[PDB]
Amino acid sequence: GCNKALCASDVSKCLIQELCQCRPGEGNCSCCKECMLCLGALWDECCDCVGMCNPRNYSDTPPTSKSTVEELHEPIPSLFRALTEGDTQLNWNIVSFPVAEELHMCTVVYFDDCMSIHQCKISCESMGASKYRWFHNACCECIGPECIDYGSKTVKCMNCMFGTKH
Amino acid sequence: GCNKALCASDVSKCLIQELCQCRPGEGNCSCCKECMLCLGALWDECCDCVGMCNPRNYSDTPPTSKSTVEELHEPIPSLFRALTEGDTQLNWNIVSFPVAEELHMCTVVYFDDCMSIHQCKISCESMGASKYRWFHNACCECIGPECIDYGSKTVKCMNCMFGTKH
Repeated sequence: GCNKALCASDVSKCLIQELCQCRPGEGNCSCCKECMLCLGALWDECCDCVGMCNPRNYSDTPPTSKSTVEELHEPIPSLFRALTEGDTQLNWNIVSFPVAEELHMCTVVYFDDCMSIHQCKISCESMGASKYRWFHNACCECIGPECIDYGSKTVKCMNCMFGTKH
Repeated sequence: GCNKALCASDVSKCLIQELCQCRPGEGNCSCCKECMLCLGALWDECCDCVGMCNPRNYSDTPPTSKSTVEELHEPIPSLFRALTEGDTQLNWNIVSFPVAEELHMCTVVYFDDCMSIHQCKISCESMGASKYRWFHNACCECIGPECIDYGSKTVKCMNCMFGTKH
């Protein structure tokens, strides 16, 4: 957790001054601002040592955790509805879920085969979608005109689940 | 706009069949699903030619238009408030705006100097932030515990506005 070699010198220096005596983890941390200033440049690599921040290296960042979202210029909502409602394309997985779940209803299209971001924007753009979300596992999710936000965080698109549990 | 060389053959073929006679741009487009099927693989590169989708190359995608958003594991809201409320760090620009504007109040921290995404996550993580948004101009925006969503789309962080008008 704590990087002892980098932090042992400076981290102890604050402790002698008696800073960083307050745990943010439960309750208010009055000293938190003072503790950060005493650490200075080492706060990023040493806030764990004083308990002010989560341990540095414990989780292996799944690729799905990142997604990149852009809003398409000049959306064409009528097209998006027309291609969604009817017998959908096999390449397309269509999910409608209640709007504001991610935080009437929000409908998104999940492309099957994994694709590059630039293709994903183009494919959504050809669909008239208001927005697209690109998971860093490379799953592509077009966002319908109705949807308030960026749609579901779930990597629900078939034939590219790499980056998900089991 | 239209890529004549790729699309002239196939696009005309649908027109002879009398598909793609309906404009999505105003009103319902009944034929839109049929038009896409007739184009098939060329829909991405040729939907513009039939008017079903926006012209291919007209806008120079600003870097700020993309942003990548991840939700931090194990946020520490007390720390985020403590370092925000008081006399803020010069490196940090603190913006509070009403919550749900982007779609009580949402507070975000805009790092000054432009930084890599991995540093941006770490810097937000040391701050206890629930989430971070990284603009592809490389501006970094930590997201406060209060904020419902991913915070402001604006690239409001000082000393890295590259990717914005004028």
